[PDB]
Amino acid sequence: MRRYEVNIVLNPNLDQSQLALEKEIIQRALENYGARVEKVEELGLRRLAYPIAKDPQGYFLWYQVEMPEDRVNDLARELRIRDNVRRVMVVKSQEPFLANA
Amino acid sequence: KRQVASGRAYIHASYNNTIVTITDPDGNPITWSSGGVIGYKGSRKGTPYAAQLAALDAAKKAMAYGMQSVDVIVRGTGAGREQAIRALQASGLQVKSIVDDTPVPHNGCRPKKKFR
Amino acid sequence: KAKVKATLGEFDLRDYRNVEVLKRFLSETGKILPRRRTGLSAKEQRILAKTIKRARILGLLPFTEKLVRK
Amino acid sequence: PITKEEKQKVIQEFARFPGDTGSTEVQVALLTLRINRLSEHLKVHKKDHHSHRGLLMMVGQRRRLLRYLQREDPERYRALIEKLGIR
RNA sequence: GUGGGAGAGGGUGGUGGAAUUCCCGGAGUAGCGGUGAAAUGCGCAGAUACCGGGAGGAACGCCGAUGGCGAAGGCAGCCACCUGGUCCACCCGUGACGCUGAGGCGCGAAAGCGUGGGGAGCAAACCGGAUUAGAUACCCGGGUAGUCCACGCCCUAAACGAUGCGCGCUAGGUCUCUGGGUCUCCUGGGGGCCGAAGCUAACGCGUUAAGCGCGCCGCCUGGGGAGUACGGCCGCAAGGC
Ligand SMILES: [Mg+2]
Ligand SMILES: [Mg+2]
Ligand SMILES: [Mg+2]
Ligand SMILES: [Mg+2]
Ligand SMILES: [Mg+2]
Ligand SMILES: [Mg+2]
Ligand SMILES: [Mg+2]
Ligand SMILES: [Mg+2]
Ligand SMILES: [Mg+2]
Ligand SMILES: [Mg+2]
Ligand SMILES: [Mg+2]
Ligand SMILES: [Mg+2]
Ligand SMILES: [Mg+2]
Ligand SMILES: [Mg+2]
Ligand SMILES: [Mg+2]
Ligand SMILES: [Mg+2]
Ligand SMILES: [Mg+2]
Ligand SMILES: [Mg+2]
Ligand SMILES: [Mg+2]
Ligand SMILES: [Mg+2]
Ligand SMILES: [Mg+2]
Ligand SMILES: [Mg+2]
Ligand SMILES: [Mg+2]
Ligand SMILES: [Mg+2]
Ligand SMILES: [Mg+2]
Ligand SMILES: [Mg+2]
Ligand SMILES: [Mg+2]
Ligand SMILES: [Mg+2]
Ligand SMILES: [Mg+2]
Ligand SMILES: [Mg+2]
Ligand SMILES: [Mg+2]
Ligand SMILES: [Mg+2]
Ligand SMILES: [Mg+2]
Ligand SMILES: [Mg+2]
Ligand SMILES: [Mg+2]
Ligand SMILES: [Mg+2]
Ligand SMILES: [Mg+2]
Ligand SMILES: [Mg+2]
Ligand SMILES: [Mg+2]
Ligand SMILES: [Mg+2]
Ligand SMILES: [Mg+2]
Ligand SMILES: [Mg+2]
Ligand SMILES: [Mg+2]
Repeated sequence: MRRYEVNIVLNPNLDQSQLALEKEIIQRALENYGARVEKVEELGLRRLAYPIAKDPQGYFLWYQVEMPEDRVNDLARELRIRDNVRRVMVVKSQEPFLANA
Repeated sequence: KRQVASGRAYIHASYNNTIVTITDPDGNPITWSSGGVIGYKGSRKGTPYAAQLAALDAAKKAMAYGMQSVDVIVRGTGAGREQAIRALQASGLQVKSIVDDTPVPHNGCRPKKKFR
Repeated sequence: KAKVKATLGEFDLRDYRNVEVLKRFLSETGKILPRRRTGLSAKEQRILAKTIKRARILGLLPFTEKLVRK
Repeated sequence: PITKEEKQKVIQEFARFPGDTGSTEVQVALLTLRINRLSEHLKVHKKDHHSHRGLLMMVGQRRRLLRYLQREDPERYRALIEKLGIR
C-alpha cells in the first residue's frame, strides 16, 4: 500500500445525473481495487491549454489515495474504459519540495 | 461574388518559392497567389521581389471580393518572407495581427540527407 | 531582466496542478524557459521540468503557442 | 521490494546474539534473501541484463562469506547452510 | 545495520503532443517541386497553399548543460510497476572475511543471417533527370532490402581517455554536479580547466598522473609479405578467434 494521487479529467458537457454516474462508477472502481480515499479535490470546469476531445475545456477531479501497488496499473485501465473520461493520470505521492523558501 | 471583408492571410515561404493565400475568417481560401502565378519560373520565384508581387496580386484579388481587414499567419523561413509581410501591409489591406506559425516537429521523422 | 523565481513566494515546485504559477516559467511560445531566465538551481530546474510536462499532459499547460508581432 | 520489517524479521532470525546486525551469518542470510528475490525477477525479464550483473556480484559476495565461515567455524557453516538451503 | 539522497542504469506495461505521409470532406485555381542554373517528377481524374476529420508508423522539441547514470556497449516525452549500481551521515554489528585474475561463463554499437510480424519517414542495390571531355561519383526525382517489434544467431569497431584493475603517498587555484555540516567557508563523492614537485623524445601529464611506490592480469620486439596461407575451434551463412 502506497500513497497516490489519481487525476481524472472528464467531459465538461455532462449534466448532473451523468456526472454523478461517472463519479459513482469511479468510486466503485476504487473500492474494487482496494483504494482507500484519504482526501478529494474536485475543481470542476477549467479551460484547457489545448483542446482535448474537441472540447476547449474539461472537468477536473483529484483523489489522494492509499492502495496496493500491484493493483495500481490495473486500476488505471479500468478508469479509461469510460468514454466520458478523457484523461486519467495516476501519480505516486511526493513531499512538497520548496523553492524561493 | 462573396463580400468577405475580414479574414486570414497566410504566407507560406520556402527557399524555393513563396505562396500567399487569402481566406475567410473560418479558414476557407478565397484567393491565392505565388511566385509562379506572376510570370517567374525558376530560381527567380524565390526572390523577395516575387514575394512582393505575389502578396500584391493576392491583395488585388482580395479587393475584388471586397476585403478590408487581414490577420496574417506567417509560416516558414525564406527570402522575402518579410518582404511579403511588408508588401501586404502597404497593399491597401489594413492588417490586424501578424503571427509566426512555422511548424516544428518534436522530432518525429528522419530528414533527407540534405537536411541532417 | 529579472528572473522568474525572483518574483514569487514560497511555492511548490512539485505542484503540477498549479497553473497560476507554472505559466510564468514558459515563453511567448509554449517552451520551458532556460535557467538564464528562470533563475532556478540545477535541481530546481530539473524538477520544474517534470512538473511542467505533467501539467501539459493534463491539458493545464500548453505544449506550444504561436508568436505575435513578427 | 524488501521493506524494513521484512528485512528485520530475517536479521532477528539469523542474529547470533541480541543486536547483531553484522555477523557472517546475518550477512549471508540477507544476501540470500536479495538473491532469491532477484532470481525471481529474472525468471520474468530474462532480457534485463544490467540486473543480472548485480546477481553475479551478490552471488560472489555470498560465496566469499561462506568460504570464510567454513574456513573459521565449520559447524556454523553447516548450520547456516542447513537453515538457508544453499549448496 | 540504521537513516538520508541524486540519477536518459535496466526490464515490462500504459499514455501524450508536435511533425511527415496517406485517406475522407469543404473551400479554392495553374501551377507546384527542385537547382548554381535546370530537368526528370507531380498537377484539369483539380495538385501546391488553407480549414475540419480519420488511419498508421517512427522519433521525443523547449528543459538540455561546458550536465547526469552505467562495468563496457550504451541510456533523453510522461506514468505505474519490477529491479541493478552508487554517495553521504551516525561509528552501531562481523573481525582480514582482502586485491588481482590464465581458462571458463555472461554482456557486447552498427551492419548482417533465420522465422514471423510491421512499414509512416529515410534509404545500400536499382530506375531515371541535369552537370560536365565522360559516369557507374558528388546535385535532382523515384525506389527495394534495411531501418521498427518478437524470438534465435552473429562477437566486429577510431568498442577511444587510442591511457588494465586495486591501494598508499606527493602544492595550490578555478568552474561545476551531488551529499553532510556550527553554510564567508569547511568536509565527502563525481565531472572539467589551469598549474607545485616530478615525469616526458617532444607534444604534453600533473590528488580524475602520463609523478613516487607495491600487487596481479593482458600485450610488444624493424618495414613489407599479412591479419594473408596452412591447421584447429566457433558460425545456418557472411565470416570470426
Ligand atoms: Mg523555385
Ligand atoms: Mg532511465
Ligand atoms: Mg526504462
Ligand atoms: Mg482536398
Ligand atoms: Mg509544365
Ligand atoms: Mg501533365
Ligand atoms: Mg489531420
Ligand atoms: Mg497503412
Ligand atoms: Mg540542445
Ligand atoms: Mg555527457
Ligand atoms: Mg561512444
Ligand atoms: Mg533504486
Ligand atoms: Mg565500533
Ligand atoms: Mg569484538
Ligand atoms: Mg576481479
Ligand atoms: Mg590469454
Ligand atoms: Mg576472463
Ligand atoms: Mg553486437
Ligand atoms: Mg541491428
Ligand atoms: Mg544477404
Ligand atoms: Mg531479420
Ligand atoms: Mg536519392
Ligand atoms: Mg564532373
Ligand atoms: Mg549525366
Ligand atoms: Mg546517377
Ligand atoms: Mg525520397
Ligand atoms: Mg602498467
Ligand atoms: Mg579540481
Ligand atoms: Mg560540496
Ligand atoms: Mg549544503
Ligand atoms: Mg573536486
Ligand atoms: Mg617543471
Ligand atoms: Mg617515469
Ligand atoms: Mg620540457
Ligand atoms: Mg596539464
Ligand atoms: Mg594512480
Ligand atoms: Mg608515458
Ligand atoms: Mg621482418
Ligand atoms: Mg613482420
Ligand atoms: Mg579477419
Ligand atoms: Mg582456416
Ligand atoms: Mg560446421
Ligand atoms: Mg570481413
